[PDB]
Amino acid sequence: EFDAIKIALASPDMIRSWSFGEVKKPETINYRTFKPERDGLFCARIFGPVKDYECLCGKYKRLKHRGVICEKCGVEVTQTKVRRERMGHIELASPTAHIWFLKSLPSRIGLLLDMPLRDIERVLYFEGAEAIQALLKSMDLEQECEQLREELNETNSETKRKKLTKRIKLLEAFVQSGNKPEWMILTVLPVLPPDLRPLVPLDGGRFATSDLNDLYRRVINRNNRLKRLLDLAAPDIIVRNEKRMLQEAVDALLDNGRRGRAITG
Amino acid sequence: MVYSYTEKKRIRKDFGKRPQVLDVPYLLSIQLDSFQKFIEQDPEGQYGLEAAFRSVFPIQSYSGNSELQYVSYRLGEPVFDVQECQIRGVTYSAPLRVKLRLVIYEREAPEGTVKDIKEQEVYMGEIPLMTDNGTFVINGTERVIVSQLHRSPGVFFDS
Amino acid sequence: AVGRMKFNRSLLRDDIIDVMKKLIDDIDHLGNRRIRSVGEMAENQFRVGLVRVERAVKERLSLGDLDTLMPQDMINAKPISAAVKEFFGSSQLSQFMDQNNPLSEITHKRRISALGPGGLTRERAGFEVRDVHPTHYGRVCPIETPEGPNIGLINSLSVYAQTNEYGFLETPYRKVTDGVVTDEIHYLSAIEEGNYVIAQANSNLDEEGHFVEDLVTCRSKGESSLFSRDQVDYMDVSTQQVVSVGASLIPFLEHDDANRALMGANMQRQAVPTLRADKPLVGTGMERAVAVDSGVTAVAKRGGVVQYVDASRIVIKVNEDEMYPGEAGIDIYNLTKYTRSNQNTCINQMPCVSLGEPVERGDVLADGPSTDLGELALGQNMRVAFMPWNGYNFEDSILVSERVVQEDRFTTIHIQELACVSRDTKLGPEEITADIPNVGEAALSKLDESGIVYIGAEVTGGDILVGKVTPVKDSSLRVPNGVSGTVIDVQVFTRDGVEKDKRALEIEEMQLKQAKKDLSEELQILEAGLFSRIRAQYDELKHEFEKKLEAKRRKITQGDDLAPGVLKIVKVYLAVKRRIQPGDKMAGRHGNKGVISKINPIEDMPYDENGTPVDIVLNPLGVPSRMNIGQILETHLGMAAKGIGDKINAMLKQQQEVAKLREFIQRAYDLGADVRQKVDLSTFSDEEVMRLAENLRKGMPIATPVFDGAKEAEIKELLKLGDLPTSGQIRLYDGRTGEQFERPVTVGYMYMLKLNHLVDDKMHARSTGSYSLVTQQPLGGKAQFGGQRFGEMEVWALEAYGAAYTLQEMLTVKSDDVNGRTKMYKNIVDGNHQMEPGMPESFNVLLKEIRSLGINIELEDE
Amino acid sequence: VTEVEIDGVLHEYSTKEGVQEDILEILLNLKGLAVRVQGKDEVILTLNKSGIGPVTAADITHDGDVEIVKPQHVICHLTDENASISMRIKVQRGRGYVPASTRPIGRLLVDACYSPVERIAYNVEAARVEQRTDLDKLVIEMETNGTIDPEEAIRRAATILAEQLEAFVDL
DNA sequence: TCAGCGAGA
RNA sequence: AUCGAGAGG
DNA sequence: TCTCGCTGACCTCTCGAT
Ligand SMILES: [N]C1=NC(=O)[N-]2=C([N]1)N([C]1O[C]([C]OP([O])(=O)OP([O])(=O)OP([O])([O])=O)[C]([O])[C]1[O])[C]=[C]2
Ligand SMILES: [Zn+2]
Repeated sequence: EFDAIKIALASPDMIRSWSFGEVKKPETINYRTFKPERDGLFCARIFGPVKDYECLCGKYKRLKHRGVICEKCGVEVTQTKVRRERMGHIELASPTAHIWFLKSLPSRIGLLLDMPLRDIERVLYFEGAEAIQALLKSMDLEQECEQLREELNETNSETKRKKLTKRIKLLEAFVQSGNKPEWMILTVLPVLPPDLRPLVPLDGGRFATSDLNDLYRRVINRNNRLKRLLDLAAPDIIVRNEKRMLQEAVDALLDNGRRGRAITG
Repeated sequence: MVYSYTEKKRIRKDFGKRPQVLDVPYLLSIQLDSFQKFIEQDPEGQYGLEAAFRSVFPIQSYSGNSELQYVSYRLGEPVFDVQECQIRGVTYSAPLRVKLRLVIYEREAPEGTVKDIKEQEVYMGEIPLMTDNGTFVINGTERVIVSQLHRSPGVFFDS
Repeated sequence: AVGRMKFNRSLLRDDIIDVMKKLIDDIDHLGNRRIRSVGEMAENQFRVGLVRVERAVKERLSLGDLDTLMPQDMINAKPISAAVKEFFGSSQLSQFMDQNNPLSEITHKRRISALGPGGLTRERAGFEVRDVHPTHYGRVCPIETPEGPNIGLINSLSVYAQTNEYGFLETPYRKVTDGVVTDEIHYLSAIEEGNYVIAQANSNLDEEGHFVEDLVTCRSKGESSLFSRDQVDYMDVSTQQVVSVGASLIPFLEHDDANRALMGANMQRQAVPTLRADKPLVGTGMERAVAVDSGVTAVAKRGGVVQYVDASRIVIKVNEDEMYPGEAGIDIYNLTKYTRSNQNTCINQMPCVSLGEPVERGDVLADGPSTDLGELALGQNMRVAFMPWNGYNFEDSILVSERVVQEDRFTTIHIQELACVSRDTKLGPEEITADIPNVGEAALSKLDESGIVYIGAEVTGGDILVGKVTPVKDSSLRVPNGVSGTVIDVQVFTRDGVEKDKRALEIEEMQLKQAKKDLSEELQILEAGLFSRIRAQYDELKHEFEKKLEAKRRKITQGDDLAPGVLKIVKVYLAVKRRIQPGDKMAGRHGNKGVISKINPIEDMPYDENGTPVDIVLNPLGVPSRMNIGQILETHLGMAAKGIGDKINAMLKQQQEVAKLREFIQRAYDLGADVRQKVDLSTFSDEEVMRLAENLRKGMPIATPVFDGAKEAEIKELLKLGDLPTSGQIRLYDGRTGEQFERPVTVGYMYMLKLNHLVDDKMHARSTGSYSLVTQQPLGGKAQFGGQRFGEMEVWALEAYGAAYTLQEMLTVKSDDVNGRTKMYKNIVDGNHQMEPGMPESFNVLLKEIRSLGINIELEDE
Repeated sequence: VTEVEIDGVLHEYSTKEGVQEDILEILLNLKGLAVRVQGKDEVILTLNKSGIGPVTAADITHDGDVEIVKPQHVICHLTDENASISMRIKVQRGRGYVPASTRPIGRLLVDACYSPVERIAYNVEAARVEQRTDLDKLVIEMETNGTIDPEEAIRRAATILAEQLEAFVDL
């Protein structure tokens, strides 16, 4: 049926569209219970029921009960094959920078601007990341593209002409592709469906823990700490250090080891 | 040319030409020597559990004048021998019995003598024992810990 | 301390300054690397546990207390126990032992690894570390290394190699003073031997010890050059000083290339012990040392006269000089009987002594696996004919006579352990009783009243060994599939506090009563001598005996430390015999290997003029393509040895006076250009000579030390003494036609080994089964019953063929198309097969993973 | 020998007290047993012995039909006087190698090497009949276990050959 | 490890 | 499932 | 023009510990 594979940047509205539930605050399914924790990384409300065509309360038990939500259960009747499909998101307290665009071989985060990789890294490391988002939003593609085109037309050197035409090509790509700038800064972070990260049971009580689950849990821990320190006024230094920790956490989640030491459990 | 009763039953015809001046040593002598150095009593703190104890035995508070010491250590008889350790699926280990000592000095009076000395014997974990064949029995499975070839400590100059 | 010594020696001796001064002004060399054994690593782990305990003690005692601080509450044994348990069981160097044969255990225990914690990495390592170094001579075997990524990094200790106090490998050398070799031995490390010039072992010497040649080949400073007698400082102690234990077992090693010697040394370790251990006709003389030092053979601790002999146990009456004053004078050697191995093989000890036979210290009393009268016996001597036979030994293949299968020369016992574990569950859904729901009457009767199968019963696939039902679906332990065998042993484990069912009590008490009877008999055997001596403190002896019996009973009845959550564990041991079939890997000691392709009838095999057929037919084209001439030389020498044995057997068949046998055996032992061995039969008694001739009737064993083996002339002389052609080739006749083969064919006895690569363990075939969760793909193992990976290169092959539909069905219909798989199975079963491929689930997984990265990827309809 | 039943033995992979040889070795030694039966194919032999000393093929109870050609070779050994051995041996008649794997508790199946012929060698030499020198003589050399008569072996082989050839003789 | 690669200085 | 240690091709 | 990160380097089986 499909004829092409279209790839583009995802808007925060696009990420919220994918997600079925806006909750990721807890960490693990349970310490001793097979039932998924409510609003956790694994949850029946968000990602779907572990049980196949069943309700725990049992008010409606029939084939017609499919698609009907029990008041006590509050969970869909669908299978786990949709639990592989359902997605969630984490509402970040503060915007954060995507590690791919900031730390690529060409820094397209720095390529739209004029600052080098070191300057952007220093700005986003102090935290910070909202400053880069504001700089990207304040930039105008049309006016900057016209100025760069004029400068390339009145060019005296080959290297300067190459840099100007690279910048103009990037601006034209942003204009034509339909992806706005400042989307390199992520404010809504989607979470993978639960079945794609096994957390496989063992014969004993202990389960082998997938690395993605641990990384997500640590990122959510940092996000909750930032939410608390924003709800209650805190000194600027502590909040900045905590925001740096959150940025490092999301960077290790998206691509571990790109900048600094990788997270070791 | 056969003196042992086992070899006298059937003597192998030897075509070797070079006289043998040094007999082949014990094939597992390395494991036996290593674990014997590790286990056996060392009068000096050079090798083994003795040298291990002289490292972090003096654990105490900072300038508290009350330090924790010991006099010696002893390894007990294993509860089970190798065969029934393999049968039961349990580690073949010997309990470690260590006699520790504690000294109490006068508060803010370093010149004064030690107030009291308290010595007592304490059980400290299970140390697995190696059989006569140079192997270990861990959780009912017979195991071998091989030697490691690592760079000698010191200074070297390489490009 | 070794580090401080090395730091002082390197700088010829503020410490940081001296390094910079010499820097302004080869790591693989042995002097730069030292050996760390199990003792030092265990000490380091103890140090880690002890510093953790010290930190805990400091934290606890920072509060401070007057008379309330004691050694007990400060320390805790949990961290030390955890650290030592992790080291013994989870460390990289703590490895599951290779228990295929005594040689495998010896090699594993003498193994040296450059990897491990605080060491190199196989992928990061380069060619410099993996290559042989002039310091490897005598310390590390250059021949025996793994063939995979671990080449050069995993190494085996040499025969004569030691370690000094500082941990550096050293080798023995014969001190040379004033041009004459002196028997005194000095162990030299690499840096120490580099200064000196060392003569070679292959240096002729006179009676007084002087070098025969005016100029003697030597080495110095890592290079070998000719030297005069005066400059020589040291000499090699033996010709086996360089090779390891495994490599020294190869006869005629100097006639093979190092590649095939490596292959033979490795393949000697996968050899599976057979029903009867058969000594190697051609050997080196290291078999006895390997067998004794492996520990698989019972060795008399004290010399005495054998008092009791049995399959299960041996009793030695210690001599008067060897008894302790308090010792009764009885040594009991219980023998291992049909126990499982790490590699699922069998461990068996069979007595090699008779009642009343005198025994001295160090004598072998029982023969372990792959051992024959104290000699390592990894395989069977086989009569080999090097000739093509209708392409059944076409490409390195092997053709085997049916007489080999009939005589069970290569039949092996393999023991499989199966465990049934009952776990604690609320409401009691799981059952362990004999009565199970929906169980056949025959299957129920197969198990005992306790729910466990009887010892000695024959079990085939799909038969329950232990009865269990859980909710209640039958959770009974059963053999998985295909595997068949007999129940040789059953073990039931219960905790001290775990509730014991009466039927389970019956089984466990039967086992405990058998163990207690064995222990009581063993104790009474030793107590009988003391009681008889008392007849010539009876109450005290009786009290001591009763106390020992009570202690043994308590130890037997002591509950096992079961893991939490499980009540009882029942272990069932199954033993089956594997007979050779087409598909089984066979190999020798010279790097040659092959797979049996056909079991040929006895009459069809080529036969000699006397009518004796050959057992093995090997392609001669595999000999000159490779560089393993040692196999041909061993074949000729084995033919000569079997000829000598045949002459001895012929003189035994018709009654011959002992004088003739003594004369012939003395002539056979005296043969050789110049041999150090001097076997004198005049010393032996008539019964000793008769026993020796009985042992030699199947072939006289031959010892050929590596780099010192038998010359070709000696092999020809041995062939002459046995009335055999000196060329080693005889006229063979085709079994199917009776027509003589147009050319002479070399025929002899080569020591063949059966490797742990049986075809039944490797044959696998899957139709459909379990699929993975993250990707709906078939599993990836034979144990998991998974399909075969269709890698990218195979997709390239199908693309090159242009097989679009085959590739499409393998990508979708055979995997990742759940609806496609479900419809395809029905289509195939119904007989009208049509597929509708869809989107693989792995592509959807990829899309979800990419979307979770913040990138929007979608499926554009048009 | 096809089946062996020992009173105190449950399976092959075990040992019996007072016997130096394992049960598997005893089964191999019983496989290496040569007997002749004239009455019927199936016959049961019982072996009983007590006290120290090797157990040979003479120790099987005497049967008129069954003739043990070699009563000298040992089956097992008894080490102490108190021990005793009691086994029932089953002997059948057949041809070729029939493995035990191919088609109760305590009976031990044994691989049957039925064929009594160990080695065959034949040589052709010149023979002088009348004044003709073109004729030759065939000298067949046999090695057996003693179970079969060489002349009877020749007669049986020739009869088998003729029975096979009669198919080619007919159309 | 050990290369090779372009892009900042 | 993952990791470590091996082994075969 | 030259450092300076970033990139790259077939299939199968067995074992145990998490
Ligand atoms: N990708 C890949 N990486 C590897 O490391 N190895 C592979 N394949 N093989 C495969 O196996 C054939 C040689 O094995 P071998 O033992 O039969 O050696 P050989 O010379 O051909 O014959 P022989 O052993 O008798 O001397 C070779 O082509 C290949 O397909 C072996 C190692
Ligand atoms: Zn309901």
